[PDB]
Amino acid sequence: REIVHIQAGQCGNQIGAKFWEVISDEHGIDPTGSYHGDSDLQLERINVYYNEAAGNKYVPRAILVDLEPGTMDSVRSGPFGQIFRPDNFVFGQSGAGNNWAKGHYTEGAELVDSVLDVVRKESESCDCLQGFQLTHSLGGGTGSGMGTLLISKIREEYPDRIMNTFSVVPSPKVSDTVVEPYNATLSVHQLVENTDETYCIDNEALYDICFRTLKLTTPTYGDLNHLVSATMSGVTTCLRFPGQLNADLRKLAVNMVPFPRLHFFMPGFAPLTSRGSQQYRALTVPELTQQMFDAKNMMAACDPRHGRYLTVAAVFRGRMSMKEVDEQMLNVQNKNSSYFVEWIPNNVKTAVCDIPPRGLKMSATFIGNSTAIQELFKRISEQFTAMFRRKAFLHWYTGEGMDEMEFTEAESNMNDLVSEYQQYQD
Amino acid sequence: REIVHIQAGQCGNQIGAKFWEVISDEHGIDPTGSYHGDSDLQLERINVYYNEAAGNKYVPRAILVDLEPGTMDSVRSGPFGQIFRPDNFVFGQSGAGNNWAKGHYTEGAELVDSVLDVVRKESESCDCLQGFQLTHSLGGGTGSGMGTLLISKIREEYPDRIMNTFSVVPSPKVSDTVVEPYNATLSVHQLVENTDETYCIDNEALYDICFRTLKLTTPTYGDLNHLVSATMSGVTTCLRFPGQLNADLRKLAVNMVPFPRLHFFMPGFAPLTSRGSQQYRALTVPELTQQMFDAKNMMAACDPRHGRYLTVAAVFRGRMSMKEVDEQMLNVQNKNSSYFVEWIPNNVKTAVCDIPPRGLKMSATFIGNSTAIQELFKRISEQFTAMFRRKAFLHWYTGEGMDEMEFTEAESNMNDLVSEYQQYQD
Amino acid sequence: RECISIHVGQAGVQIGNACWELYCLEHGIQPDGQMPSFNTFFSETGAGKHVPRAVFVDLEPTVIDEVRTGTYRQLFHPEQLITGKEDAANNYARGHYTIGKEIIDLVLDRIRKLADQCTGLQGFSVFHSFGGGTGSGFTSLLMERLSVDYGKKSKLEFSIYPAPQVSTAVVEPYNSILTTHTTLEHSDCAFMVDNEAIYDICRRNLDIERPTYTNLNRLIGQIVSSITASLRFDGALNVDLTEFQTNLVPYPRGHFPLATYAPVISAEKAYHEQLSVAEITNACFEPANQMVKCDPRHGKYMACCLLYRGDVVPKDVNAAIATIKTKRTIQFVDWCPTGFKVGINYEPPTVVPGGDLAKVQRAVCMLSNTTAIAEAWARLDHKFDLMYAKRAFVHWYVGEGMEEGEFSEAREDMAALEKDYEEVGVDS
Amino acid sequence: RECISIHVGQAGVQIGNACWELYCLEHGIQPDGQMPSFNTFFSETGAGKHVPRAVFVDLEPTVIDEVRTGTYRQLFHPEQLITGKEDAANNYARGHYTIGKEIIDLVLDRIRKLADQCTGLQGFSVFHSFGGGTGSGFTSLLMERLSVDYGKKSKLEFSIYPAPQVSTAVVEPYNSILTTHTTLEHSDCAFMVDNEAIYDICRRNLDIERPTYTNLNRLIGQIVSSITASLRFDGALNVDLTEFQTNLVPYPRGHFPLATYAPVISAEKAYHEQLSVAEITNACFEPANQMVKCDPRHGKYMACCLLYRGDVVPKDVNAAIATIKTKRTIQFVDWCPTGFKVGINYEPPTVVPGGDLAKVQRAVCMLSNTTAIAEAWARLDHKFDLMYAKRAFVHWYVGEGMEEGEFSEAREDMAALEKDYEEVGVDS
Ligand SMILES: Nc1nc2c(ncn2[C@@H]2O[C@H](COP(=O)(O)OP(=O)(O)OP(=O)(O)O)[C@@H](O)[C@H]2O)c(=O)[nH]1
Ligand SMILES: Nc1nc2c(ncn2[C@@H]2O[C@H](COP(=O)(O)OP(=O)(O)OP(=O)(O)O)[C@@H](O)[C@H]2O)c(=O)[nH]1
Ligand SMILES: Nc1nc2c(ncn2[C@@H]2O[C@H](COP(=O)(O)OP(=O)(O)O)[C@@H](O)[C@H]2O)c(=O)[nH]1
Ligand SMILES: Nc1nc2c(ncn2[C@@H]2O[C@H](COP(=O)(O)OP(=O)(O)O)[C@@H](O)[C@H]2O)c(=O)[nH]1
Ligand SMILES: [Mg+2]
Ligand SMILES: [Mg+2]
Repeated sequence: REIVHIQAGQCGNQIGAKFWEVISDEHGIDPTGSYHGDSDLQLERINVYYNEAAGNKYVPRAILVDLEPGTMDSVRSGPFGQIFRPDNFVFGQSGAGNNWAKGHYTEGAELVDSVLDVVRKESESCDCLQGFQLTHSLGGGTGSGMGTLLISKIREEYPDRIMNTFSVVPSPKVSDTVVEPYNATLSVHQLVENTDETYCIDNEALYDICFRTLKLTTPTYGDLNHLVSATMSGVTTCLRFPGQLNADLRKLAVNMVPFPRLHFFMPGFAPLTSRGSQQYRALTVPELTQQMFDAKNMMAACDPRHGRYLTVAAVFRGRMSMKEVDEQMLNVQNKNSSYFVEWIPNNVKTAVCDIPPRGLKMSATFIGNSTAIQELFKRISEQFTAMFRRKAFLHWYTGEGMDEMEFTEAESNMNDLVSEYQQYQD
Repeated sequence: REIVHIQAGQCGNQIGAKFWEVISDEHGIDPTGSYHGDSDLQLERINVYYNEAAGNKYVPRAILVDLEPGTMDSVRSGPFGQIFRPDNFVFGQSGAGNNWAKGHYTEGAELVDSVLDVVRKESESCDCLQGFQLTHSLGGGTGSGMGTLLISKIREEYPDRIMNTFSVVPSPKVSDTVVEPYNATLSVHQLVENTDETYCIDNEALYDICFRTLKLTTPTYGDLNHLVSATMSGVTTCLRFPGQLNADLRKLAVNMVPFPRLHFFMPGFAPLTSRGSQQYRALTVPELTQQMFDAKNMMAACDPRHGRYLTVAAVFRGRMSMKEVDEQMLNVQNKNSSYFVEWIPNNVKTAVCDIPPRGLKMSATFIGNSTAIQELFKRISEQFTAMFRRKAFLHWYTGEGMDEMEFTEAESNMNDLVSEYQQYQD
Repeated sequence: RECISIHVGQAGVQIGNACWELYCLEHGIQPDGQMPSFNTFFSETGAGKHVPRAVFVDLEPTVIDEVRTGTYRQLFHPEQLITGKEDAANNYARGHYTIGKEIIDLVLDRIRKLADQCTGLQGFSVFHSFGGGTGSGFTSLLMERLSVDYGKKSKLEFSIYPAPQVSTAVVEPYNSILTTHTTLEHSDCAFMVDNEAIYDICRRNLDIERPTYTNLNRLIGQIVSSITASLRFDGALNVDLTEFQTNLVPYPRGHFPLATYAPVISAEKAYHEQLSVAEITNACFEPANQMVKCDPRHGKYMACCLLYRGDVVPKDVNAAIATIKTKRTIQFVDWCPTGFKVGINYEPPTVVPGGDLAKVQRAVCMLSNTTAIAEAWARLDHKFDLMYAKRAFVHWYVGEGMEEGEFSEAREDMAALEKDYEEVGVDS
Repeated sequence: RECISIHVGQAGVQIGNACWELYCLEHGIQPDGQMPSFNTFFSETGAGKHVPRAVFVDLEPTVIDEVRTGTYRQLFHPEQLITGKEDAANNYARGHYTIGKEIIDLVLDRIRKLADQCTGLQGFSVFHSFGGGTGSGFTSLLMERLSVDYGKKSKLEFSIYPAPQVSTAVVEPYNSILTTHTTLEHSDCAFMVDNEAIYDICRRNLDIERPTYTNLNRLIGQIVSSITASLRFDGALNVDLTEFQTNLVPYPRGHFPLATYAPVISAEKAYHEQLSVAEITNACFEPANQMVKCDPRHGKYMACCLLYRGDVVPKDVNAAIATIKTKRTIQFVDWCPTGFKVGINYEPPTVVPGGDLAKVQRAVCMLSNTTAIAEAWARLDHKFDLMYAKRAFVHWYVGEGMEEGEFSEAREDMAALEKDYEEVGVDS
């Protein structure tokens, strides 16, 4: 029944800053820590993410990890940085510098032991864990590097808990680190087989949505990470709150994974349009389904109609008829039958929660597992190869002891995921 | 049951500005979008042209298309530009410049894909489309050029929906573009066989009516496009509202088209006279029929008594007896038997609606299909030939890749319509 | 002893509106169905509400919606009110085939439901128009099924006869020709009236120069009630609908008895004038009250049925008959002796409150089958021919799957029908 | 004369919520248990509170918590409300084995406690769904134990039939195939309904285009009450649950009678319309009121049971039966003569205040075993096959200890079942 969340890397720490904000919004918990809500449900299932400390203080069940105090400090300095206890800030001193080898292989490795100890302390604080969630970037040093290391140890300690992670996937246009594909390649090599599932977030796609449908001209990462948190929070609240359908994360995982190795997801979100049009929108189930199916409302820079859909999850929040939902999902399946895989009859699955997100009447979360995902892997693998041959920045990595044959195997493994998507693309 | 309307070109955009204004007048819909009427019927069949968005907002089911933001902006800036959603404004940047080749063949072609996507989104928003209507100029770049391209694709997607269009036909005296007959020729070549029907509006004739019977000395295009919208709105309201006769657009199309290729119409309108005489007018069915038959009340610069009448539709709005209507139409047929075609017994057909246009007790719309229409084609074809031989401005068109043999075929096709009118003129 | 009314198309439904209004007027039926008091047409609920056993079909929502928003919306059962979304477009090709054929199954199942509600289905009658898409298209489609399921029940049709001078439907000849082909062969009897002729009645006998369909259908309703309400009510000679068929249809082709109705008199015309049974029947043989523009003197009579309301004494009727048999110029076909059906109901004639017709104490309806009908077909023959020779409007049918041969064929069937009239005209 | 209801899974419990609400409505039971007035289902306390003899099982706290926080939280005994912490995840492998098998012992002991409270246990019935983890997984686990301890008691199951078009559970075929294997062999009779078919009922007979499960379960509750409340109440022909089994199960396989219910009528549809017993039963043989999307005309009937509420006179029933035997197109299997069980209760049909269905004075429930069910299995066969051929999602079961052979086996058992239907279809 409970979940532990660990954030890492500057990305992960800033995403989590919005995530937790939202969760407390959902439950009426003040930036200082106490509960000042107003709904029974708000406290009722609070356990999944909060420990109530003496005084009616709620402690977010999460660990903030970094290798630079300053980022942690900036998180702590805002509202909701006060709700986190000092003991959840685990950090070192001297960066990682966006270096996998430092993060995973060497220096960051050193910190992980202290992180894990706190993890253990929290695992004991829970009655019964459902699982763990981690937030991070695929091409980052602590985000992926150190984060991955941690994941391999947590999974080891808890094989029976859900291990998932959401991660920022290097967008085709904006890479920061020259070896960002290298770090990503290494994380695939480690993560894929050490996780139950991973979500693919593309900032470029997010920037398109924010202007494309939301028509906004000023977003920052906090605004885009709001959208990220909308999908993350969407998933777990249902599990928390009363609904109609089947509201268990593990069951979601079961329904979305047809094969042990292909567990990559494309998140999307509805409704998600500018205020101008809000006066011209109608709120129906087909309306949400139109926004959910549309590739432009995906947060991943993929194109599901290019690939084939293996699995689709449609999560609904708010009062909807069962009939309408059933029929519209069927219609989707029918009309987009050319994209769905024939091996899975009725490949579109649903989940229904009766609690709407604060401020909306209804909402829906799109989760997909298509073959289209392989295109991201292909882009990375290719870029990787070029760098691999030149050893760009690999003296930094090999200087910290990372061996090229390990990287070679990592490359293969990327290619293996692509070939397996092809194996089920048919 | 529903209709989608697409406006294009500066002409089409400004005509539509009046059209939609009127439709909202008909239903009591405020310039800001909400319904503030006062009749049951006003909301009852609103579906054909409006989507009710959340909040009792009505969204006109239409797409505004141009290649210059400024025209679109001017539309948006007035009342009823606020009722349109931003998503219905599809436009590019850099004109067309009244160039078919740019509009259709090259640049405007690029935009059409985004237009069509929105079209598709609306086709899904409808329960059941009756058809589509487009407003444009025959000699214009986006009006005809890009507009035509769009039509060919919409027809392709929906063979079973009504495809009609109203278009400004180059008046003998006022052409703006030197190659306006060229653009028109090309549009015939494309449109005639890619449409179910097209209406022929002549601004010159309109300017004569406004002074001839309406005795006005200040009209602008908004005043003349009011008259245009009177005929357009006249047609669809009946379909919308309760009447006596047979109030279906498709049925109108069926009754007015005797031959697959000859579907050109001459709109006219009654009552349509100055206020001075309004104190000396009587309102009877023969009164309306006198105004309807009279060629001077036609909006097309043709002369129906020069040609032969193939089909006539008389649409009536308001309470009239069936007897009177029947008898007067018969009388018309009788007295003007020399203009009607002998192959069609009782060539004058009627349609009756019991709802009068706001402010009038009664009104009638004249729709005709005569052979006289061919005279317009003849004028264009001739002018075309001269230009064709000289290639006036064809370097602009051939510079964008338009081939002269395509134009040659277009010329033939114009001549073919004339010969077919001759074939049924007898 | 039950029957079903079927209203197809606007014409069918709007006429039906008048018809059911009149039946309500006949018994004091409230809009909600409450009747304080004719179960041959109506089905009773435990609330004392009665449901008119009828089906309303329109492929365009609007007219049925008109019903649904009017007073009689409470009377009709929502399942009786059947609507599609799109029209036939004046066109058999869609009405009978492409469009109407999709919904007809529903329609039939509602009919069958009512047939199961009937305990002694005597039969039914269908109201429509010869020119329209659903009016004639869909209509014949229905007959195709009803004649199978209800083969032994009365199949009476009532249709508006296309006015020779005014018609709003350019392909009406084509529609009507196709219906001939398919209705002749399936239906038992089809009756028709001409709105143009009716206008002349309104202006000459009612003195009204402003008739609308809502006037025109009241007059039609009168005629219909004489044969529907009053034939179930008490009289001297209680004539049934099956009896009507058994007394009006002489051949297995169809036949097409035309309506004539006298009295049709304005209130002022009723003053200062005393009608007798005989005088009313004199009016019935006058061209002037002929409800179809076709000259009674042109053709020869084959059938004739006179149905009486109110103050009618058989004694007077007998005398009247004697004079119409011998005084008039009514030529009749050899085949027939003058066995004219006399229905005599004690049930008085009724008048619509706020209507045009005067309160009368007695009334006579006349049905007649005359050879002049072939001229009506001749009208259609040429109208069809003209269009068909040019092939005007042909693509509107061809695109729905119609065949040109079929159209020729249908014309030929009409020609055959005309020839059979020719045959009957030849006395023998 | 007692029985136990068992509610497993959300579907089981939420349906149960409607069911027990209806039983409260049947007797005026207050949320606190106070009843001022059916002890076959309820156990009485000295306060006059009655406890519904039922067990609620959910492995996720939430739904039971919904009960615990609602009005009926006072009605139910805290021990009846059993909850685990974690879910089955749509998965038999955890529902039947890994997870549910841990709590089941508790569950059974509460059942046994109630069995000891029963003095004359007639039997019990289990509410669940064919696709879910606890809905079908845990459910069969329970049957495995209950069939030992209560081998001679009624083992009736009610389950939601997986909609062919909409399903939220990607491995539902796999779940359902495994249940077939284990339920066929243990249970006595399993009934099922299709929410998609129900939606069609809601939109056509109730005229509702917005059904939620809370509507859908009211309708289910109606059907259930007819066979649970009214079979314990007085009638002409008082039919027991054991009698139901003894009159509905023809073979030792299972059988799967499907539900049909007529009247399902909106308030407005009830107006202007008079139903008789015969008319209601006519509706019962219409595909249109079939609660499972499976065509009654496709298969042949093997069993049929009609249960009557309110104003039903055997006299009328007899006539109705005569016509359904002879008028309809109902083909039936040789083996069977038409001995259709007629249960006739004087107990009137009841309606949920604020519900959609109209107050009716009489009502008929129909159970039927048709050969068309094999097509339902065919649907599952291919859905299973597709997944299984690719081995999609297989690791979610294998990791819990499931065997691939087992899955093949279960499919084969289904195939055998289909073959037995084939057999029955062959007349002999
Ligand atoms: N007497 C009478 N005739 C009518 C009435 N309404 C229409 N008609 C006539 O019936 C014909 C019109 O048929 P429409 O209304 O065009 O069509 P429809 O038969 O309802 O079916 P669609 O073509 O598919 O709309 C014309 O000949 C009219 O003169 C009416 O209320 N009374
Ligand atoms: N009629 C009806 N069907 C329902 C209801 N709730 C769920 N269902 C159906 O039953 C199936 C859902 O099962 P779930 O809710 O996913 O699962 P469960 O059987 O409760 O058990 P778990 O998988 O372990 O949560 C779907 O086919 C739903 O359409 C309900 O209240 N009424
Ligand atoms: N959405 C999102 N992406 C971020 C944020 N911060 C850094 N990123 C992305 O993360 C990548 C850089 O890795 P970084 O987080 O600096 O690595 P680390 O800090 O060394 O673990 C780039 O692709 C950025 O676009 C953020 O707050 N939101
Ligand atoms: N009635 C009418 N005609 C117009 C309007 N605007 C331009 N026109 C006519 O359209 C032709 C010019 O084409 P234009 O609309 O400028 O082409 P485009 O804008 O490049 O697509 C001329 O014959 C004008 O008389 C208008 O608002 N009303
Ligand atoms: Mg109509
Ligand atoms: Mg559950």
